[PDB]
Amino acid sequence: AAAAAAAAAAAAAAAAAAAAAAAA
Amino acid sequence: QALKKYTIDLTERAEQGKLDPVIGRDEEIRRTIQVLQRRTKNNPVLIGEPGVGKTAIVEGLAQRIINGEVPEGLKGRRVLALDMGALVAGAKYRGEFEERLKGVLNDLAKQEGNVILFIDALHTMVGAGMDAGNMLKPALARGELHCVGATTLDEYRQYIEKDAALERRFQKVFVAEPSVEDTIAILRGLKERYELHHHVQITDPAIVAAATLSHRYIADRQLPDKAIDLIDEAASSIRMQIDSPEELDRLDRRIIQLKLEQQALMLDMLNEELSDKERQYSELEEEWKAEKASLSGTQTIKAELEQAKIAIEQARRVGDLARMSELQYGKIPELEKQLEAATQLEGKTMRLLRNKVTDAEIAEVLARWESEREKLLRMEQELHHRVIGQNEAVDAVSNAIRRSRAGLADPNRPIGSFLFLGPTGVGKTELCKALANFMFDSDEAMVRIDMSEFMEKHSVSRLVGAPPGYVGYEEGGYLTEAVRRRPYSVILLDAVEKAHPDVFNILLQVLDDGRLTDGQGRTVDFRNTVVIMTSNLGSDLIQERFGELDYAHMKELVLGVVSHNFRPEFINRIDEVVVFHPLGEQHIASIAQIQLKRLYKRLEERGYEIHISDEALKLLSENGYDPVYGARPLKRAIQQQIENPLAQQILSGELVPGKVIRLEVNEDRIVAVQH
Amino acid sequence: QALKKYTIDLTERAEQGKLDPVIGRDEEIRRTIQVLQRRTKNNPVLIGEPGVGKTAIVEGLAQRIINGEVPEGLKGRRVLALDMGALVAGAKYRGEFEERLKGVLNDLAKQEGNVILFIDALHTMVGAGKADGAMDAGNMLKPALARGELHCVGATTLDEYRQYIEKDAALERRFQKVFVAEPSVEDTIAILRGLKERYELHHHVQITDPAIVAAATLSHRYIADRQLPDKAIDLIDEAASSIRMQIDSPEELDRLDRRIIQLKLEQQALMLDMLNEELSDKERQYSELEEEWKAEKASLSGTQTIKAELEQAKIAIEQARRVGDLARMSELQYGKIPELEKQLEAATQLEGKTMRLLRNKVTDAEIAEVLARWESEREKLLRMEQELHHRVIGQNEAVDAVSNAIRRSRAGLADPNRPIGSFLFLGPTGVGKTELCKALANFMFDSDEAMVRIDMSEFMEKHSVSRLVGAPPGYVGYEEGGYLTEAVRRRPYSVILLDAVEKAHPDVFNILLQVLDDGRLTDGQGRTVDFRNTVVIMTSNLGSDLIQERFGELDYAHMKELVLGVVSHNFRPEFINRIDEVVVFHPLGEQHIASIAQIQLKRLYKRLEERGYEIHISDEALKLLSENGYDPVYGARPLKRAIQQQIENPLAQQILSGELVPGKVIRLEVNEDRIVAVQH
Amino acid sequence: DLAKQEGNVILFIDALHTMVGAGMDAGNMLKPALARGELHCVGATTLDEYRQYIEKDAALE
Ligand SMILES: Nc1ncnc2c1ncn2[C@@H]1O[C@H](COP(=O)(O)OP(=O)(O)OP(O)(O)=S)[C@@H](O)[C@H]1O
Ligand SMILES: Nc1ncnc2c1ncn2[C@@H]1O[C@H](COP(=O)(O)OP(=O)(O)OP(O)(O)=S)[C@@H](O)[C@H]1O
Ligand SMILES: Nc1ncnc2c1ncn2[C@@H]1O[C@H](COP(=O)(O)OP(=O)(O)O)[C@@H](O)[C@H]1O
Repeated sequence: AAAAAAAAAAAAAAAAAAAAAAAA
Repeated sequence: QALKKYTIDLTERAEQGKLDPVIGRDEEIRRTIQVLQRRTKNNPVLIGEPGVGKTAIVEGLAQRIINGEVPEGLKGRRVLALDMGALVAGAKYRGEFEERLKGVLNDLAKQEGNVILFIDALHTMVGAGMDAGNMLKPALARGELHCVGATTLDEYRQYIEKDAALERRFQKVFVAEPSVEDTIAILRGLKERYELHHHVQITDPAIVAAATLSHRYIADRQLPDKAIDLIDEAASSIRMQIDSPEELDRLDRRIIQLKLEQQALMLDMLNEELSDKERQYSELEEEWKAEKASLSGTQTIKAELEQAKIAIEQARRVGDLARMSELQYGKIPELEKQLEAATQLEGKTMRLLRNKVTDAEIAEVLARWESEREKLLRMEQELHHRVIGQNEAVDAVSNAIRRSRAGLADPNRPIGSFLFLGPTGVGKTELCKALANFMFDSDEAMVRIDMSEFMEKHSVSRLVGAPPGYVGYEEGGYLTEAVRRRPYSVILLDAVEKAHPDVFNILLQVLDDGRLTDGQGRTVDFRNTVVIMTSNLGSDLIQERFGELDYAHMKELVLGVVSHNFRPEFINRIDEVVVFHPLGEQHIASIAQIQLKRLYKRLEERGYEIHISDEALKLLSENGYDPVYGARPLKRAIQQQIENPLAQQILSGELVPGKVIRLEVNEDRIVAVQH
Repeated sequence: QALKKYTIDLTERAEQGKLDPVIGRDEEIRRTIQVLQRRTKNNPVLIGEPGVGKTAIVEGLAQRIINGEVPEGLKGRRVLALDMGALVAGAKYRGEFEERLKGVLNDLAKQEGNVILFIDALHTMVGAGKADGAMDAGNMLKPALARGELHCVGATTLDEYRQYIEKDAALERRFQKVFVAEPSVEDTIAILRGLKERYELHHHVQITDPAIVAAATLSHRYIADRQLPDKAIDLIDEAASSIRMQIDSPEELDRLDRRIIQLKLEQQALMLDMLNEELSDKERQYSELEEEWKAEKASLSGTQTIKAELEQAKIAIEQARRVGDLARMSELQYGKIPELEKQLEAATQLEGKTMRLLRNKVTDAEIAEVLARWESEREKLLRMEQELHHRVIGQNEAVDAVSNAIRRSRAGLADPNRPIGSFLFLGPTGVGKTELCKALANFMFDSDEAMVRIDMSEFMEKHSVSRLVGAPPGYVGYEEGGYLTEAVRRRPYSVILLDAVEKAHPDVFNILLQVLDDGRLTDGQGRTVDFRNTVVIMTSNLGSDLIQERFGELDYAHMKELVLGVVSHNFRPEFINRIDEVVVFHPLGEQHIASIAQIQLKRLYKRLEERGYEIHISDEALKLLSENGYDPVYGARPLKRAIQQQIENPLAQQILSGELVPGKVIRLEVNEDRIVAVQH
Repeated sequence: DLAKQEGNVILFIDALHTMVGAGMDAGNMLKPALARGELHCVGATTLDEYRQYIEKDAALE
């Protein structure tokens, strides 16, 4: 019999940006 | 053996003849061979939009290797292709993509400088999780790998200018778009393969017509691919129509129904009628079998023709002497001439039917998924199908359209450049709609711009396009999205006189260049569209002086008025300013009649049979009529004074669908009757 | 054989008739076969919606194969279906599920395009088959893409094809966008008519075809997610099981059984009686109804068995059409079909004599019961006119005018290309305008939040169309969508208010004139949304000075005409003439004030009932609230704050003082300028 | 044993995602009896798993 081996499980998250006008 | 797990021996496939005998492109193939025999940076990339057959370019390179047209570094190599999606998709954990990737490199070093690699979706390999480019960095750099790219120019400038090792561990080889004639020769090379597969023949004028219509009525797909799809789907449709039949189904249902009737009746007559219909069905069936046997013989002799061509290519590779002249001079002309005997024989015998796919089948496949010039010959009649009066403007516009599609003037100058005057409401916009309709597609498949509004500098910044880093940016000007999403439409300019005169400069750049640079750095062309400018400056000049005054001198008079108004540079670039006179009271009455026609159409959509007094029509035409505005007050006044009391009486539970409903007059109004 | 392990032969099931007869779609199947016998791009995939007989398209193609309704190249072929979890049944090791898979591939190599497999959800089979030290089906059958042993068919949705299929090159150039269209009402009805008898077999009932078409009607009107024939199938079959439950009822049996066991308890206790006789009567009644119930059950049992016999006769004569027996055709037809139909109808009229407690024909009323568990014009008209008077008080001229406008709207004999609502509502503020919009939502759109409140008071500025509608970005109201057009893209079934049209601009009237003519409206983003399922309402206050002034001793029609002339002074008359009707809201003088203050008093009474209090108001206090609460300029708003102050501050002042006892009639007597609560 | 019971026993297993996987394991083993009709079970879930683990596999629809 064998054992339930542990994993590594690479995960990821993201970013927004932001653009900004000028008035004139 | 990940090569067995992930790669495709294309040399095996073309060695077994599985692949396209790809035609042309020899300069680019040669530059790829130049790149593939360097010492370092031994990797070409292929830059072109997908569907131009960069895959097929590598395929034809592999076929040349099968031929052995290569210099002395490539004789004996094995070209193998690979995806990145086959590697990314198995990434549960850390380090599972990359075991596959390194085992790939172990097989690559294991074959010891003998394998040429192909990888498409290079911009995919940028992002997988560092992830992918850095493990391939040494073998891309140290000559121990011969990667071949395939991607698009946008993805090149988006992805591949980021990692410098991703830049210079590849090399650009530009991939161009194939021409019209080269597509024709390509399909000529591809004709026999298709005719072998779909068991039928192909009209070659229908091939060049398919090329013409593929450029004409398709925007997205391009060559070779779109004509491939057209000819394949049309050949499949014809093969289905041959491999059925309909009259046999009608006769079979007829004979089994009369068989059940005669079985029920057991006066007769039905044994005789059944025997006649069975004889006719047997005749149609035997004709069907004779046609299928004829096409079977034609396809077998066509496949033997292709096998003779493959055999004479094998003789060109191996070098048998009498086999070359024997196979050529015997087998090619006699099999082609009895294939043409089968062609004229099946032109005789296919009745119920054809096998040679015509361009009407191409029209089916195309419009599902040809009287243009001759309709343009009757284009004035088309415009007066819907709009009454203003004959001269219709004539001049048709002159411009004939000059356009005949192509005499400067093609870098736009199609329609027309300033319009006079009082509105008579159907100027209706002329615009029907003009875009019977000219190209539709009434309101156009662009309308309210140039009454725009009077200042910021107004110009609106309709032109805001400069970057400012307010109105990321979806261009008012104009620019409107044309860039509409490659074939009509631009409308209402109240040109209200604008500040600087927008006329933008109009002049339109009329000269046709490409117009916005604030978003991209030029949106106008050369395949029509600009219509409209105004109302000499409205009363025409209203006071239309009576027995001509077209030309009154045009010149109001043209002088415009010269008092507008720029001499601007009126220089005008093709023609038409008059747009007020027509008459009876013609505007007739336009009201056509509004009654579409009204009665909508009543029939509800399902009512409603008629009218013609005196009631005269009272209608005298309700909202004004010379100052046109028929639009007449339109809305008639619409209100009909839709309110009539639907009032309908919701009063008076009108029944299917009665004589005569719109009789009141003393000043209109009542409906029920008879 | 590995083909015998975990593959689902559709041709075998259709040869056994196990698949259901699929009706129609012949253009789709024809164009599918067009895609089938191609040289390149040889694997079709049904792009559609979840639930639309896409599986049934494949199985109907297999039925055309068994019928021989196919071209000769498809003759002799094999339509199979491969299950995933069947292959993942007994295999988790290092290369055993994958060994089974590759053996299936070797059997595909054994047949060489003879078997034409089907596996739907290609994107699922590509981007979800995760395995540890082992592969998927996607990258193991991606060789079979470029090996020609795979003429397989797919099925997906419009979005996931684009996610996980269009991005790959090989998974592009082996595959064809075989779009499948949304079917009609009547074709769905025809499929229902074809498959009605199968359900009548399974569920022991009968089905009304008017109920079929009305079920299709209310399903297409009301049911959102479910599709065709999915919602029709589910309504029919769920109603069938409902009537089956009604078969396995009754209820007066339970009435009499509880009665007899109760009187049995009583008589067993009393061991005067009379209850022996009462028990004997009720037991005889119960036994009679019980035997009647069993007789009806036997009647339906024989009826359903002979119905199933009729369908088995149809199956047998179709087998005779496939095989070709001579006397069997005419024998089965002319004997078995008319006699079983006429004695099935004899049993049907026998039931319709004896169906006292039971039914078997699923009516449209049963479908309405299912749907309520899940007509229009005149009822909507009358109840609309009724519901006008409830929330909004008074304004009976406006009641009748908007009633006329809704009537001419839902008639649809006006311009249908105009939007539903085009309204200018003139009058002062306070006056139920927002309440009228919400009541219009409350009955036309049957809810509260079917509205989008936007005033045009904020849109005197030049950038009205940008923030309102959608623009070239750099703004805020772009990733939000916008103010108006993209909220209609959120809410296509709504009511639009436009307050303060006197605060306008040239890019207000023009956008509104495109609304008035079109309904579809050009945003910045380039995606017009129609407004012809929605109501557009404007309000102003321009001639409302005259409305506040001279509503007394003046009429409604001439006042409306004069204030329409005033709007023609303010606006361009070409703008204001595409509106359906411009109406006038009068100042709400006395009884409207008394009613709405009474509404707020009653909800106050309600919340203090939740506290536990019982309060009565004096009408003199109501008079002082009418004086203190209404102003000629604003109306309900000083009434709200006057109620607030002059009621709730002494009220809660004394309740928190512990002065008032729960359970007393708390009369709101008057002070000199205030209201006193007393305890009596 | 559930096959032996032959419609007599009616199953009810809520939190149906656990039947989708229970540590190959359970979804790939039961999903035959699901997609064969021998199972006569009853599900019960939160709306979250109905969006996530149910509508995604349209093979269970
Ligand atoms: N020189 C050529 N001779 C014949 N056909 C060609 C030639 N170049 C391209 N084509 C056709 O172009 C078609 C496009 O197919 P693909 O090779 O998939 O397209 P592509 O140009 O490789 O871009 P993608 O990314 O693969 S869609 C092929 O099927 C070829 O038949
Ligand atoms: N005839 C009426 N029937 C019922 N409540 C009324 C009537 N006239 C005014 N009201 C109330 O007066 C109060 C004032 O609040 P609002 O509804 O915001 O003002 P008004 O109805 O909306 O007019 P506007 O458009 O807001 S200026 C609300 O409680 C209204 O219900
Ligand atoms: N015209 C029709 N003929 C036969 N079956 C139909 C028809 N319309 C709908 N169906 C049924 O609808 C069900 C759903 O099929 P489908 O739309 O392929 O599922 P999904 O959308 O989940 O892929 C099928 O089982 C099929 O029996």
